[PDB]
Amino acid sequence: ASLLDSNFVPINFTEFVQAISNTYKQRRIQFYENLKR
Amino acid sequence: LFDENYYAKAVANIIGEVKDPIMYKWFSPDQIEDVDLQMGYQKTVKWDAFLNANPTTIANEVNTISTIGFSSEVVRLNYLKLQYKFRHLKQTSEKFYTSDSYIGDINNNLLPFAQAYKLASSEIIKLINHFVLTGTVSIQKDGKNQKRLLPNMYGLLNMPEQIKEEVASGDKDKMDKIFEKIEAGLSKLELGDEFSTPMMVIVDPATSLKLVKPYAAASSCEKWEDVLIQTIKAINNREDVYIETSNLLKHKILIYPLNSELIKFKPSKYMLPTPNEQVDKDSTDVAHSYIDFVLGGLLATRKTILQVNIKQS
Amino acid sequence: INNNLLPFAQAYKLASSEIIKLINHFVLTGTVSIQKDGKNQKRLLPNMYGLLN
Amino acid sequence: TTQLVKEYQEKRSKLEKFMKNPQHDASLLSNSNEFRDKNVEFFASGGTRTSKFDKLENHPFLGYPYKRGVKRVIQHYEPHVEAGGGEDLYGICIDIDEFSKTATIVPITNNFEGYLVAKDSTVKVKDKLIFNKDGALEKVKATINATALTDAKQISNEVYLVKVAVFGNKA
Amino acid sequence: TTQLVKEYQEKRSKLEKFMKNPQHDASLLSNSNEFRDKNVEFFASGGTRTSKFDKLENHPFLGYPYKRGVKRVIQHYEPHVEAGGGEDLYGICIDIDEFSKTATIVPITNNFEGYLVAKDSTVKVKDKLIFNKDGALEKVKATINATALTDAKQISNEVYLVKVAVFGNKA
Amino acid sequence: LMKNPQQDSGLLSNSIDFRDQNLIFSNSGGVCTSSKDKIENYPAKGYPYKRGVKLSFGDGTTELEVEAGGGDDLYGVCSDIDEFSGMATVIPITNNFTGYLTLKKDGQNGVNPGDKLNFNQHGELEKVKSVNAIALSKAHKLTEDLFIVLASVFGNRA
Repeated sequence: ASLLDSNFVPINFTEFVQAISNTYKQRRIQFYENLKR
Repeated sequence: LFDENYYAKAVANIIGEVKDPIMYKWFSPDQIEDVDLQMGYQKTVKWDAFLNANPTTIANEVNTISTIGFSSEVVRLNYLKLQYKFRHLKQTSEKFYTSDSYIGDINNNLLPFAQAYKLASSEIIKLINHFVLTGTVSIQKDGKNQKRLLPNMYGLLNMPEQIKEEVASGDKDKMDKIFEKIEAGLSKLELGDEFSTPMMVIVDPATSLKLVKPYAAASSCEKWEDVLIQTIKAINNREDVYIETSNLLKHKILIYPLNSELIKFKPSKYMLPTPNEQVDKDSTDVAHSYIDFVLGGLLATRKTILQVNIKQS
Repeated sequence: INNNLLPFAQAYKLASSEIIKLINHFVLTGTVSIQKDGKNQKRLLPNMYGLLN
Repeated sequence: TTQLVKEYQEKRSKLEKFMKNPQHDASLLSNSNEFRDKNVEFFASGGTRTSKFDKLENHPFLGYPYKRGVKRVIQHYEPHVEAGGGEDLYGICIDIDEFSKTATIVPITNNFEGYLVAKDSTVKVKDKLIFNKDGALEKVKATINATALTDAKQISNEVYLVKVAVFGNKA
Repeated sequence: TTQLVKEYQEKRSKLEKFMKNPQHDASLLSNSNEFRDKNVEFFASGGTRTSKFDKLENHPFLGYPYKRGVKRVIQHYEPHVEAGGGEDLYGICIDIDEFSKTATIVPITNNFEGYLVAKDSTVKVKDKLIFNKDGALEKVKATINATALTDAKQISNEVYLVKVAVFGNKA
Repeated sequence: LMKNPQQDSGLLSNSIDFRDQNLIFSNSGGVCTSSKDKIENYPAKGYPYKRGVKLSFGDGTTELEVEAGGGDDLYGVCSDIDEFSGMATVIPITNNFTGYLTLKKDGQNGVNPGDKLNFNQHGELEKVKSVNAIALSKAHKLTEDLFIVLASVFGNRA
C-alpha cells in the first residue's frame, strides 16, 4: 500500500493519504538502511 | 480515483522528486517511531522497580521476606496541525500557457500544479526541519515574530531541564574557554547507566571552522575536533561520537546521546506534507490548493542534553 | 496507576533487572547495601569478597 | 483568568501534597538509574518486610490517615478510622484507596516494619517513639514499643518518613 | 485536608465559570425534551444566522475574549487578539479552541447576528449598543451600529447574553 | 514601477534559505487570503499597483477606470496588475485585506507595528482618520524611493 508500487491503485483520498504515509515511512527506512556515518 | 482526481494523480507522480529531510541524520533508526493521529495529545507510561530493603537469607524456616516496590511516571506530548495554501494553474488551462521551453505564466508568476506542489513541499520540509532542530516556528532570519505554540512542544534547543552553558562575549574566539565550558557541561551531564551509548554533536559552520584548526605555543597532528571527540569519549565509555554541521544553528553547540531509552522522536504519521482534497475552483484559470503538516513529538529525559551558546555580543 | 500494580510478567522483568543490578554491585564492591552512603550493609559470611574489598 | 489559573494550580499542589500517588503530567522523564535510595518516597505502600501471615483490614476513613496510626471512631453509618494515637490507638494505616475511600490497616496486635510519618526531624536511630494525637511518630509514658531504625528523611515541606518497627504494647 | 478540598472546589468553579464548555460530570441526566428556549446557553457557539460566504480569521488570544469584541495587540511573538472595544475594535470572537488557545474572529467588515456578552441586565429591544473597554455590550460615541434584538438573559451572576446584529460602522 | 523588473538579471537565484524571501515587489496578493473574498478587475490608469485606488471618470465615450488615490475618494486597494491587458485587480474597501502596501517616503523610520495608517492623495500609506489601517511590521526598503509595509485594512471608521 505505497505509491512506489505501480500496481497499487487507490480508490479514494483516504487510501491515497495512507499510501503517501506508507511511502514516506518506506523512504525513511531506506535512508536509514543506506546511511553510513 | 486517479481517473477522477488529476491533482491526486499529479501528486502521486511528483511525490518521488521531493528530497528526504535532513533531520533524519540527527537520530538513530531506533530512536524514531511513528504514531497515528493528527492533532491532540498522547500519554506514555514508564514503569520502574526499586528495592525496599536488604534481601533475606533462606535458612531453616522463614516467612518474612523483603519487598520490591514499583512506581510509574506519565508524560504528555502535545501535537499540532498546520496548513498552507498556494495558487496554481487549472489543468484544462495548462495547454494555453505551455511553451517550447517551459509551462506557466512568467509575467504573473503562475506555475503548473506539480511544480508548485513540489516547491511548496520543499519549503514546508525546510520549516519542519527548522522546528525539529530549534523548537520554534518563524520565517524571519532575525528569529522574531514567532508563532506561539502549545506547551509540551519542545525541540532539542529549547528542551527544559537540560544543561546550558554560556561562553562570554570576550572569549567568543577563545577555543580554550569554549572547551572549558564544554567540559563543564559534559561533567554536569547525567546519563545514568545508559552512558555506554553513541553521542551526537551539532555545530554551526563557524564553530566547525574553528574546530578544524590545529589543537593548541602550538602543536600538530591533532585538532580541536579530535580533542572534543576524546573528551566526549571520556564520558560515553569510549563509544562512537558523531559530528554534524547545520546552518540553522548560530554560535551554538548541541550534544546529546543516540539512545532511544533517553531521547525518542515519536512523530505523527502525517507530519510530512500531505495534499488536501479541497481545491478552490473559479471561472478563471487560477486554482488554489492546500497542504497539511503535523508538528510535535519529541521526548527526552531530564539533564541529558548539553547546549553551549557562544555570546557574539 | 493509582495503586502501582503491574502484571506478573512486567513486575518480574523489573524485579530481575534490579536484582541483577544488585548482583553486579556486589561483584564489584564486595558489599551489599541499598543506601547511597553505604551504611546498613547486610552482614555476609566470611570468605565472601569482591574485587574492591 | 490567569490569576484564577494560578490559584487553581496552588490549591491543586496543596491538595496533591496530601496524597499517596498524586497524578501529574510532566514534560520530561525523570531519570533514577541509581538503584540506591530509590525506595524513600511517599508512594511506597506496604512495609519493607511483609509476611504471608499478616492480618490486613480495610476500613472507611475520615481525613487522610495514610502512613499514620489510626483509631476507631463510632458516630447512621458504620464506624470509621481516624488518624490518632495516644491510648486510643487501634492500628496503623499501611495502604489507602481514594476511589473507594478505604484504608488498609494492620492491627496493633501484629508487628510491622516500615516507613511512617514523623512529627519532625528530631528523631535518631535507637529512639523510643510515641504516636501523637495526629497519628505521627514523635520522640519520647509510651503505651506501645516503637523504635526508629533510621533517621528522619524529608521529601516535602512537612513530609518526614522514618523507618520504624512496631512490635506490640508496653506494660 | 477538607479545607483544601473546599478551596479546590471553589477555585475550579470560579475558573470553569469563564469557560465555553466546562466539563462537569453530573450524577444524573437532565430533562430538555421541550424544544423551546434551548439556544440561550454559554456554549452556543457561532451565530443565529450564518452565511456560507462569511470571513473567519483565527488568531492566538490572551485572556478570555469569547463572545466579546476583540482588538489587535502587537508585541517576540505574533500579534494577538485581546478583549477590547472603543475605537480599537477589530472584530468579534465567535469561537475558541482552548486546546490550541486559538480564537476565531469575524472582521468588522462583515455583518453578524448572534448572542454576545452584555454589561448588565439593563438592555431592551431596539436599543443602540456600544462595545466597552472589556469587549462587553452596553447601552448608549457609537462608532459602530449595533442594535439589540432581544432582552438581556441571565445565566450566571455576570453571564448576560443578548441577541445583537452588528452591521458595520457609523459615520 | 513594475510588477516584474523591466531589467533582466545576470545571476541565478540561490534557493537554499527559506527566511525573509518574501520581501519582494513581485509578491502579489495578500499574505493571508480567504477563499470567500470579493475580487474585481478594472482598466488601469497609471500604475496603481500596491496602492489604494479611486474611481476616475472620463468624458463619457470610455468606461470608468481606477487611479492611485485616497482620502475621501478611496474605493479599494489594488493587489495585482495584468500588464498585457492593463487590468488592475481591486479588493473593495468593504472587504478585509492584509498584505504589503506602498508606504510614504517620509518618516518611514517612525512606522512601527501597531501604528494607525491612512491613505494619502497618491495611494500611499502614511502614519496618522477615516480609514482603518494598522501597520503590522516596519518599513522594508526595496529601492531608494520604494518602501513597502505589512498592513491590514478593515474598512472605514467613523
